[PDB]
Amino acid sequence: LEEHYYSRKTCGSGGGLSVQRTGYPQTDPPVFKAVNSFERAPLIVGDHVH
RNA sequence: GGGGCGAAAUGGCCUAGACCAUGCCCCUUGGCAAACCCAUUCGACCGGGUUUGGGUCUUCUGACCUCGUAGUCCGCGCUCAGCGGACUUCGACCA
Repeated sequence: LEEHYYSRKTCGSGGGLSVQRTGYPQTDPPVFKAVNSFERAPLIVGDHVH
């Protein structure tokens, strides 16, 4: 989205000011590809000293 | 100098008792372990002096290496290092 004021002026008669606000949806490349993973082994043995 | 004692050795007093005389108990603190210096056979030779000695970051409070001292639950499992590991405390040149 991007707004803009197409502010035009008339010929040699009057002299008024018009804002004329308008927007336009603007494209863009995709967002990052966040990655957060983790792999490990299961579980082995209960002994502690070894 | 500083204290202690009437015990403990005896003598006065000496049912008992508490004090006395000589009379006997301690302090004159102590130790650092390293590195370097002189004159010369122009080092061998004993003796002396200087820099360090738990240690840094803000050695201010307070923490970061290390340990020492204790009390408490503790694991009978979860974590890549692994592990046996947790929390709270006081001290840290040496007798």
